[PDB]
Amino acid sequence: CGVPAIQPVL
Amino acid sequence: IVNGEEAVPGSWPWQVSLQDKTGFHFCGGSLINENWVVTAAHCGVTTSDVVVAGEFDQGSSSEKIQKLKIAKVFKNSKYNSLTINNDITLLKLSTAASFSQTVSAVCLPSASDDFAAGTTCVTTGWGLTRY
Amino acid sequence: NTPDRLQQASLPLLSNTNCKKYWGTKIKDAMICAGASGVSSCMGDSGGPLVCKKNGAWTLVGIVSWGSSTCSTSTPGVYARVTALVNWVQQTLAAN
Repeated sequence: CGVPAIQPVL
Repeated sequence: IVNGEEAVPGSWPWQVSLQDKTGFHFCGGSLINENWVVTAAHCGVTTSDVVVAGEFDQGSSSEKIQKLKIAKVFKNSKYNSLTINNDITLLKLSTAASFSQTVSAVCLPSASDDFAAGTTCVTTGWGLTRY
Repeated sequence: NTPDRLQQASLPLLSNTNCKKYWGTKIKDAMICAGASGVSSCMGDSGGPLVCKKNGAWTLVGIVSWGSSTCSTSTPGVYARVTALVNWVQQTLAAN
């Protein structure tokens, strides 16, 4: 869990 | 979200959209596994509502989204609608979501998990961008 | 006033003590506040997440619950404190 395949950009 | 910014499509794979029968988005949700969604008790979700996963742009018709039926609604018995305390509802899905690059689960903390004041976190959704 | 595309926003967690300056007695043990930083959750955001990165993974710390009737970016948003409810979530998943 909690590890996106597409990385969020903040 | 007021003053937010548009996210990278599919970068918040657990974020779901609660929509009524008419296609109206009314609340957000988060996948915790393939068969369960956590949301707010006050959203007043029924079994006639739909869970929508893998969505980015609610305007587009070319995205490969998953429209998931709701099997059961589990409102926390501790939920006090008067005080809005313990505002949590579990949604058990009729068909399991299919995990992909754009649909996956968020992690749950332990009861002893500590999140200190001042910690920068992130919130997401399709709520009003302006009141 | 509703976005077609998914929005995001970075925000800081507050202490229940400090959030009581804004909401007073409305803040209970099972609540956690965040924001009051120039951003705000708003109508339609409810049920969604408040995640904090830890040991490399995104963790559900809160659930968009309630806040300012005008989505004022200078007043803290209230979220369901997941740590206080995780045991019930676990009892429910186990049993069903």
